[PDB]
Amino acid sequence: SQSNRELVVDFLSYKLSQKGYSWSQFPMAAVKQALREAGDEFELRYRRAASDLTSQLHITPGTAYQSFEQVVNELFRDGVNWGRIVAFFSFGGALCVESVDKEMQVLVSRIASWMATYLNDHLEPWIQENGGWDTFVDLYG
Repeated sequence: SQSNRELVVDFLSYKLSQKGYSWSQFPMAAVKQALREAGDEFELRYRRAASDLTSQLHITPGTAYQSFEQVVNELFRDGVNWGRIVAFFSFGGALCVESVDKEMQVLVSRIASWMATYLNDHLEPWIQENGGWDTFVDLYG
């Protein structure tokens, strides 16, 4: 999915805009907006993270996909559900914001790619089995 890709960029742009940073490096609309409020709702409710997750990752430009993958896997240690996909997306957002705080802005489009790879590979199967983003919208939107 180029579609999945678009979700990722839209989510991460939203978070970057929201938190006072640039987003320059860059039904659908209903999915997008539902995911936008879902992360906000998950971040307010938690403040839990990222945790030793971003902690666990300490991203640099020498970081490769596989390390990202290894960390994000801890989220899905009990398999997938809608909440953990919310957290996966909020996770990506936090990692973009840290990247920019460390003056590592190049990473932002990289992190976006990883997220889209990880999504399309490990998450799309479960998502498709449980009703697609339609259901995500029935439950969140």
